[PDB]
Amino acid sequence: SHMVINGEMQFYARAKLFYQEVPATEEGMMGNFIELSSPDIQASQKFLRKFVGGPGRAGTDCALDCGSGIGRVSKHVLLPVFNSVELVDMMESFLLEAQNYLQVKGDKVESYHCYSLQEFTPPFRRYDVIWIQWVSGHLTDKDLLAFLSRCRDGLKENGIIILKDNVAREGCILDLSDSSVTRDMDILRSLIRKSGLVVLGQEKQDGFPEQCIPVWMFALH
Amino acid sequence: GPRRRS
Ligand SMILES: Nc1ncnc2c1ncn2[C@@H]1O[C@H](CSCC[C@H](N)C(=O)O)[C@@H](O)[C@H]1O
Repeated sequence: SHMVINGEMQFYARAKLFYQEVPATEEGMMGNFIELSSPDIQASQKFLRKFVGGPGRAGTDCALDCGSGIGRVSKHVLLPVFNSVELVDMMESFLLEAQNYLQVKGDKVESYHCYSLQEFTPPFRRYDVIWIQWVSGHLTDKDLLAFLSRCRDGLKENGIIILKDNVAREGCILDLSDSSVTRDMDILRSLIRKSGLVVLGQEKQDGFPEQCIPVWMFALH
Repeated sequence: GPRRRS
């Protein structure tokens, strides 16, 4: 780990108290940048398409949505592509609301896993795609390293991990109010490397305002 | 989600 956190219990407890007050809505998941949900989803669809479907590329039977919240990414990115999707999130309230939010698309959701990711083992060799969006910043370096390694073991043959998150331009940003660390490129790539993953592709998110931290998508295996 | 510059 680049940064050790002494007090991981207090760190993760504060994130829980934060998300208890987050509305279980698409706007709530977006943190009142609801206007960025559409360009986010449109870019995610195209990036997914690059790495899914075809010889050697990832299959389309099963995906895992990590830090799913109520399932915004499942609803508009994953469920239109995969035969079945599973959600994992630490907030039971978000997972329960996902059943209402997903409407008919929720009929293809096989499981709602209520776990914190640093305490979660993605089922062995089960997934064609594991999607990790806007939650990696909540894991400490040690825990993200470990979680990425376990995600790799959750992949079927030719499967991939897609990581989509804020990447600070320079250095990192520790946010004590929601227990998150926004990493820079060098830190994140180092952790990706040390987990045993290789970058199959990367893409900067377009259509976001300049006053936002950049967002990047990475395809890994 | 998205976050403002610091
Ligand atoms: N340690 C942890 N383990 C599992 N989920 C966590 C977590 N820390 C935060 N979360 C969850 O991460 C989500 C971040 S909000 C983003 C949700 C979704 N990825 C989307 O893009 O719309 C919340 O649902 C929150 O409960």
